[PDB]
Amino acid sequence: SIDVKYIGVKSAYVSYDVQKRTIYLNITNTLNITNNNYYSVEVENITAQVQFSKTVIGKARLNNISIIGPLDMKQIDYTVPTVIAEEMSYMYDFCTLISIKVHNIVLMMQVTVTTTYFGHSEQISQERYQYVDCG
Amino acid sequence: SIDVKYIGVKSAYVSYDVQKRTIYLNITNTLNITNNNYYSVEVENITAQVQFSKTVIGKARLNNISIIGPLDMKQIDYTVPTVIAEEMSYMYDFCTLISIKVHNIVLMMQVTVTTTYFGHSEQISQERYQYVDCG
Amino acid sequence: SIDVKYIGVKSAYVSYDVQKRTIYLNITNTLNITNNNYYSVEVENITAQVQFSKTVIGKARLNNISIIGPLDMKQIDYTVPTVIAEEMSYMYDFCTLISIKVHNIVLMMQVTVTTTYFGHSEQISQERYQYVDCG
Repeated sequence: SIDVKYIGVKSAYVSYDVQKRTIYLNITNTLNITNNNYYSVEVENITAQVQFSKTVIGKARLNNISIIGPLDMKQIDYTVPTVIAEEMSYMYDFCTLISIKVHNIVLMMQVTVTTTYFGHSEQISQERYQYVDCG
Repeated sequence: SIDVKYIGVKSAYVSYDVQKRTIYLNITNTLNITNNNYYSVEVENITAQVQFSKTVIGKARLNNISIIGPLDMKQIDYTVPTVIAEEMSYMYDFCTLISIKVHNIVLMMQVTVTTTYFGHSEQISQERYQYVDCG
Repeated sequence: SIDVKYIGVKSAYVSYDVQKRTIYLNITNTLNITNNNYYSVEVENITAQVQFSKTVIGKARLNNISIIGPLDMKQIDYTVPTVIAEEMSYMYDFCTLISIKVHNIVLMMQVTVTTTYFGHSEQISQERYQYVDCG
């Protein structure tokens, strides 16, 4: 990939920015830019390409065959009991969180039992992330 | 891919931004841009391509075959009981969350038992994320 | 892909923005742009392409064959009982949330048992996300 950028606040090619309570006077700004970009990217020039798959079963005997793909989840248990018991008392809860299997971004590509692949595959993530903020 | 950007506030090619309580006076700004972009991208030039799949079964005997694709989820349990008991008492709850299997983004591509693929595949996420804010 | 941007507040090619309580006086701004973009993108030049799939079954004997595609979910259980008991007491709940299996964006593409694919596939997500905000 090319030119993948995370900029936290400000982006410019050229900047003349003036901020706070400043005096900016008699300034002469002159700019002459030549900025040309040429991209020949992810380009393919092929005579022949073959993705051949063949399965042959002769006079064979097959019994109890199990093929299982990735991410198989079996008998998973989450037990998260919350119990509050109070008498003659005071409870103050602020920003209290119980979080079970919380997901932000899930990117899945080519998750398979069998795969034949030719070419390009790409995953990009750019993120500003805050889970909890309080005061 | 090309030119994939996260910018937190401000984006320019040229910027002259004048912000707060400033004096900006007698300024001469002159600008002369040539900025040309040329893209030959994700381009393909091919004489032949073949995606061939063949299954032959002859005088075979087949019993108890299971083929199971990815992300099989079986007999999963979430148990999250919440109990409050009070007498002569005070509860103050502010911003209290119970969160089970919460998703933001799920992107799934070519999730299969079998795949034959030629060419380009792409996933992009760009994000400002905040789960909790309180005050 | 090309030029995929997330900008938090403002985007411009050339910007002369003046913000707050500022004096901007006698300013001379001159601009001369040439900015041409040329795109040859996802272009294909092919003489022959073949997607062949063949299944041949002769005098075979087949019994108990199961093919199961991805994301199979079986006997999943969610138990989230909430119980509040109060006498001579006070409950103040503000911004209290119980969230089970909540989804924002779910994108699924080419999710199948078997697939033969030629070309381009793409998923893009751009987002400002707040789950909870309160005060």
